[PDB]
Order: sequence, then structure tokens, then C-alpha cells
Amino acid sequence: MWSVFIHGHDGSNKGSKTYT
Amino acid sequence: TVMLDKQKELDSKVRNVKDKVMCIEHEIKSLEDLQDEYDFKCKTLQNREDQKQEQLLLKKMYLMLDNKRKEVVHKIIELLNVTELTQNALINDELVEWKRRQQSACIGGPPNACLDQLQNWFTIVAESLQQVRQQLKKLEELEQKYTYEHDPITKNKQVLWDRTFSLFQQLIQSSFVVERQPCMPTHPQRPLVLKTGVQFTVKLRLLVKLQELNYNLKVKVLFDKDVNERNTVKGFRKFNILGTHTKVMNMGSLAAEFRHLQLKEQKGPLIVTEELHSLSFETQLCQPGLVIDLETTSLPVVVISNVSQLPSGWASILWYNMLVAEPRNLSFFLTPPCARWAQLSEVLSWQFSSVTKRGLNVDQLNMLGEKLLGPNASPDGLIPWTRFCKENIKNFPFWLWIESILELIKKHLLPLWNDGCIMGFISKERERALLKDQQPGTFLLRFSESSREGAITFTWVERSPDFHAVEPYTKKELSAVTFPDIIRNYKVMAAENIPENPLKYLYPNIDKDHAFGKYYSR
Repeated sequence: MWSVFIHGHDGSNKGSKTYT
Repeated sequence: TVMLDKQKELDSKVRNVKDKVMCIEHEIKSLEDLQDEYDFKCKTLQNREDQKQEQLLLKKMYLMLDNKRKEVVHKIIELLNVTELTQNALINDELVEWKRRQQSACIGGPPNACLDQLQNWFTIVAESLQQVRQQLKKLEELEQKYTYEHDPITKNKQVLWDRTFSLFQQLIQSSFVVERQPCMPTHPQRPLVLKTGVQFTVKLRLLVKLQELNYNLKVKVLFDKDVNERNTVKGFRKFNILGTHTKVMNMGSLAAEFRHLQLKEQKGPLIVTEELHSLSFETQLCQPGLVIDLETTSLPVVVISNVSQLPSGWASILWYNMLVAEPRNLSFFLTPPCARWAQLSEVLSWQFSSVTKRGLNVDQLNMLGEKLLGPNASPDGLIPWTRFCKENIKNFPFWLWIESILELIKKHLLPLWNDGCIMGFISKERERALLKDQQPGTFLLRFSESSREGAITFTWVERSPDFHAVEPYTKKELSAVTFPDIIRNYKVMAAENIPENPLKYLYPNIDKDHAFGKYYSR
């Protein structure tokens, strides 16, 4: 399992998503 | 070379037909001459005084005439036998194959060959059959002047005449074709989908190009002629054609182009987008002693009342043309069949390669194949129509998602897609395997699977490796600022609390600026 950090258009961190 | 071989073989057969009818013409001329001399000698026998030899000659001449009559008749029979074989090849093989290539072309496949080769072939066999019919009437004249018991002309005249007409009728009937399928000129890459109240165009062509036919054949357009679904299918819609229903065929090619045609509705197992209609075309050749009815139909058409329904209607055209080689399976969507991945993949690639200058590669298609068939994806896997356009494979259907991507590429990302900058269709796992072990500012462009609208996003790797992605960019964002400018001016806060552009290298290893410098507005 790995995670990707999500950033908005502005660049601000919006969270993370997890994949398998 | 396979195509060349077939072509050269047909060319040879057509030449044989032409040569054979010319030989007969020469033979018939000689036969008339022999008969005239035979007539002379029979009327002048009394004058000769030298009488016995002349009587012997007269009998020999009869024999020569009989033998020549038999020879000419035999040659005509053989010619008709060759003609039938040749025409069957032109009609049941070549033209059938051209019509199949036209189906593919309508749906984004490779371009259609021009009809002139088949026109030449159809016209030579037609001219030859016209000459034969003249040759049979000349033979009948000779028979009327002189006939005997067991005359070959008398014995074969009825069949030879019937055969020749049947062959000519079949060839001219088969030569009546839809050269360009119905299409709205405002939507040229979207054929066979017609919108009510809008202008559309269809072109007809007669492959037998005979000069006598110029300006003489009047083609009439009919909508839904002999369509049993208007009775058998509940809710079946009815339309009328506005505009001129008639056009004369003119020459070069003998053709009839219908411009300014229009459909208007008349005052539910099949949805509007799955309902299939037909345009039929009719004309008649009328000459003294010669009548032939000529008819042909377009490929099935979907009629829509709103432009919003165009992507769905297109999906139905794609399905039919990909899976069916018939012009009139109007009940196709009552029980729609499934497609193999191999056929669908080609067609999907065609969609991209028609709209843009670039199609889809094996990697992009393998990704899509998994979306439709799953990890077990094979080229022989079957995709139901319901999985392609109706069901939500997520909260949305697959073809609508693909379409909205192609409209984003057309309106906002053409040069990037054409130049190879966008990976586009890559699985999350695949993105992880390519991105990991790469340089700290490596990024890739791809389309969102979670967005119905059609969006684009970039994913970059960073050393803790950490992976990062941006919220997707739809058309609205793209209209305000171009995507190369977005890539150029993107900023994330660094650990030092200073804005920085994480986008350094386009995968595999290309400087952001080298790859996207051309497209920057500033």
C-alpha cells in the first residue's frame, strides 16, 4: 500500500489518498 | 501485393470480356457477308451454264454458314459465362469490401479508396453487355432473312437474350451506391448522427458511367421505406424530409449530391440514441424496350433532437459499424451484442487519431482494457454495450468519460497530446512503478478517472520516495489559463516556507522548459 499527497491548484496540501 | 494481385486478375478478366465482344462483332460482320453472298449465289444459280460446280459450292456455303452460326453462338455463351464470373467478383467481392472500408472510414478508420477503379471495371462490362444485346438483335435479323431446321440462332435466341438482360440489370442495380454517407456538414467527423432542424448531405454514385445516362436519371430520397420497426417497435418515431427529395444524376463521375436535406418529427424499448433509421434512394432507367429499377440505402442513422445527445448517438454508430456489415439491421439495439477488446481498442484509438494527430499506444489501451475487462483483460475479452455506454463503471459510464477527455484535448491540449507530452492513461500502480526510482522533480501528465467532466492532472515524485498529485484541471480552469502556463507557474510551499515549483522533469527525463517552452503564452 502506498499514499499520494494531494495539493490544490494553489499548492496547499489537501490531504492524502491510499492505494493497494 | 495481395491487393495488387487481385486487381491485376480482375483487370485481366475485364479485358477478356472486352476483347471477346469485339471478336464477336468481327465474326458477326463476316457472317452477314457470307449470308449475303450465299443469297446472291442462290438467286443467280439459274444464270450459270458451270452449273454443277456452282450447285456444289452452294451446299458448301451452307455448311460454312451453319458452322459460323454455331461458332458465334458458342462465343456469346462463353462471353456471358465470363461476364458473370467477372461481375460477381466486382459485386460480391470488391464492392462489398469497399463498403466495409467505408464503414470503418466513417468511424475514424483508414481513408476510403476512390471509386474510379471500380467505375472503370463496371463501365467496361456494361458497355460490353450493351454491345451483346445489339449483337443478338443483329443475329435475329439474319435469322429472319434466312433460317433452317436446327438453326443455332433460333435455338439459343431466347436464353441468350434473357441472360444478357439479367446480367446487365444486376450490374447496374449493384452499381448504384451511397458514395458519401449522410452527414451534417457542421459535424463532419460525426457521420450517421443527424439532428432535427439541421442541414445534412448525402452523395450517390452510379458506377456504370454511361454517357447516355447523363442528366437522365432522377433519384428520389425516402425516409424509413419498408421499415417494419415502425410497426413492431413500440414508440418508434416517424420523420419527414424537408427540402428537395429529388436530384438528377450528372457527370468525372455520374453522381447525385443531396445538399440541404432536413429531418422533422411527425406530430419505448429503444431509446432515441439507440433507434436506427434508414435513407433509401430510388431511380429508374427507362429506354425503348428497357426498364430497370435502381435502389440503394444508407447505413443506419441515429436521429437526435439535441446536440447533447451526440456523444451517445455516436457510440451507437460505432457499435453497429464495428460489429455489423449489413446496411439494415435496424433492430440491432434490441439485443445488442458484445465486442471483443481487440476491435474496440482499434476503434478507440481511431477516435483519438481522427480528432487529433495522435492515436493511442499499447500502454494507454492496456490501461483502458483493465477499466473495462479487469486484471484478466485479454484481446478476446467481451465488452457488453451496457458496460461501454450505459452502466456506471464509479458514478459515470466509460464512453462518456472518454468523450469528455477528447473534447478537452481538442479544445485545450492539442499540441501537448500531439507532441507526446501526455501519458494520459496510466494506472495508479503503473504510475507508482514508473515514478519511483526517478529523479526528485519527475512528473507525468494524465487524465483523471474520478472526473466525469474531463480533467487533467500531474503527479510528481519527491524524496522523503514521496508521491504528490494536484487537484484536476477541467475546461473552466483551462480556459482562463493554459495548461503549459499552469505547469510553468505551479507553486507549492517548500520546507523553508518559500514558494517553489516541484515540476522539474517530464518523464522520462526532460526539462520542463524544454518540453513546454514552445507552448508558454509569455
